Amino acid sequence: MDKKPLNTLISATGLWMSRTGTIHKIKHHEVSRSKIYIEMACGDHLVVNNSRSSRTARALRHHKYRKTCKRCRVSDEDLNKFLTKA
RNA sequence: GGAAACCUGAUCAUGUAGAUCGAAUGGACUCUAAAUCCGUUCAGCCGGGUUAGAUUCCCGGGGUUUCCGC
Ligand SMILES: [Zn+2]
Repeated sequence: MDKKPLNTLISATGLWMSRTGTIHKIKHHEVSRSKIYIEMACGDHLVVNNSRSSRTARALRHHKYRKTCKRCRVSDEDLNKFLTKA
């Protein structure tokens, strides 16, 4: 499993995973320089580094999650898309 | 010029989903206050190796500190 920058990982899945292991659905994301600006379906906005070595990058290279965000309304199809990356 | 240690909100830790703090935000409560609490969110400086799996081990870059040297 090659270690790519975070924007590649969310570009492939369309999903975000928070520090609590919660999956959110990405509504918008945009890169600027080394930052990513992200807007979830549930309304949360966040600004992170576009690192290939971050904690959330490690989570997105793996296939586990603790819970899905209710307000994001993640479909079983998208969740399954995340679980079967390989 | 050379050696060692460490790494970007803070302190610490770390091969099988790191932690605590702090901050942003929503709510509860409240008197549409303060205080308090709860939910949500925020991480590995960069570029590679190795690995089933790495912020974590190895190499390199950059930076900081300490130490050695014309
Ligand atoms: Zn959400």
